[PDB]
Amino acid sequence: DRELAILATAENLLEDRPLADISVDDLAKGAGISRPTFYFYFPSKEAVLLTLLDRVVNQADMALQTLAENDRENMWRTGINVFFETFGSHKAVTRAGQAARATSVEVAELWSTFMQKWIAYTAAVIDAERDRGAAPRTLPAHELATALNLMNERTLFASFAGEQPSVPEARVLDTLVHIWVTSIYGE
Amino acid sequence: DRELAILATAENLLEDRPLADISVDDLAKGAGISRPTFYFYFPSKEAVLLTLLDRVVNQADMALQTLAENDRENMWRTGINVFFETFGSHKAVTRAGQAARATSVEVAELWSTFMQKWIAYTAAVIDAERDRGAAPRTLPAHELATALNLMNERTLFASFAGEQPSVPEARVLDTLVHIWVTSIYGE
Ligand SMILES: COc1ccc2nc(-c3noc(C4CCN(C(=O)CCC(F)(F)F)CC4)n3)sc2c1
Ligand SMILES: COc1ccc2nc(-c3noc(C4CCN(C(=O)CCC(F)(F)F)CC4)n3)sc2c1
Repeated sequence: DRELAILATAENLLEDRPLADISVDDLAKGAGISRPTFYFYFPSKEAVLLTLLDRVVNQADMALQTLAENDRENMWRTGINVFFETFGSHKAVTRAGQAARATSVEVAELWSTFMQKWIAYTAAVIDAERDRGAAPRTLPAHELATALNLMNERTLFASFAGEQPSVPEARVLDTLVHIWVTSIYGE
Repeated sequence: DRELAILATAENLLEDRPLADISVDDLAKGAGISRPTFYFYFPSKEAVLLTLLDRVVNQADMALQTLAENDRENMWRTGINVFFETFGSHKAVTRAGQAARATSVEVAELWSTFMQKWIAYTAAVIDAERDRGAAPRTLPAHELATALNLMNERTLFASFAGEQPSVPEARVLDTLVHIWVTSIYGE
C-alpha cells in the first residue's frame, strides 16, 4: 500500500527529528507519491503519528492478551516486558506519541483508553492473587495498579529517551519488577 | 514590587486557562502596569512561568532540607507530603510548568536539576537505612530512587490534573507511601 509506505517513512524520519520538523512533502517523497496523493490517505502529518501510535499500543495490547491466555516474579516480569520490548522496539513513535498527548485530543484519548484497560487488567490480576491467598489485602487494587502503571509509563519513556534523570535502559526491567513484586506481595 | 504583582497575576490567570491563552497585556493589566513596563521585568510570558516554577520547586526543596535537619513509614510519608502539599498548593503553576518542559529548555533543565537533587537525597537516605540494618541490600539505591521519584512525579501531577487515569487526590499519599515502604524495606 501507499498507506504502509507513508507510515514506514514517518517512523523512519521520526528517528532523525520530531514531527514539527517533518513536512507532508518529506512523507510523500519517502513514500514515492505526490503531496495531493498523501492527502488522499491522511488529512495531516498528525494523523500519520496517531495511526503509528494506534498500531504500537494495539501490538502491546494484543501481546498482553496472548500472555493472559495461560513464580509471581517471572509472571510480572513477562507482563512488564511486553511493554519494554514493544515500546522499546518503536522508540521514535513512542517519544513523538507521548509528546503529541499535549497537542492532540485524539492522541491523549488513545493513550488514556489503553492505560485504563491495562490498569483494569493489572487490578484484576492483583485481585485474583489476593483471592488465591498469594497477595495480602493492602491498598485498593485499582489505586495500586494505577500508580504502578503510571510509574512504568514515566520510567520506560524517560529511559528510552535517555532523559536526565532516568534508569539506564539495561536496568529498567529489573527496577520495575522489584517495585511491582514488593508492593503487590509485601505486608 | 511590580514584579510580585506580575507573578501573582500570572498564577491567578493560569487557574482559568493555559499560558498560550494569556497575553502579556492580560499580565500587565492585572499587575497595574503598561505593556512596555512588563518587558522591563520579564522578556516573555514564558519567563514569568519559569520564575513561578523556580519559586515552587525551591519552596519544596527548602521544605525537604528543613525535614532533613532532624517509624520508617511516617518518615517517608512526611517527605512525600512536602511535594504533595507544595505542588498541591500550586496546581496551575505545576500543570503549566510540566507542560512547558516540552517547549522551554530552561523549564526542562530546572525540573531535571531538582529531580536529580531529590533522587540523590532519596538514594542517600535509602543507603543510610541499609547501613543501619533497617533496609535490605536489594536494587542499587540510585536506580530504585529514580523509579520511585518518577512514579511520584507522574502520579502527583496526574492526580492534581484529574487525568483519566489517576489516583484520586485523597488516596495518592497513602498509595505512594505503600509503594515506597514495601519497595525500600521489602525482601
Ligand atoms: C503466562 O502468564 C502470565 C504471564 C504474564 C502476565 N502478565 C500479566 C499482567 N497483568 O497486568 C500487567 C501489566 C500490564 C500493564 N503493564 C505496563 O507496564 C503498562 C506500561 C505502560 F503502557 F503503562 F506504560 C505492566 C504489566 N501484566 S498477567 C500474566 C500472565
Ligand atoms: C524528620 O525526619 C525526616 C522526615 C522526613 C524525611 N523524608 C526524607 C526523604 N528523602 O527523600 C525523600 C523524597 C524526596 C523526593 N520525593 C518526591 O516525592 C519528589 C516528588 C517529585 F518532585 F519528584 F515529583 C519524595 C520524598 N524524602 S528524609 C526525612 C527525614
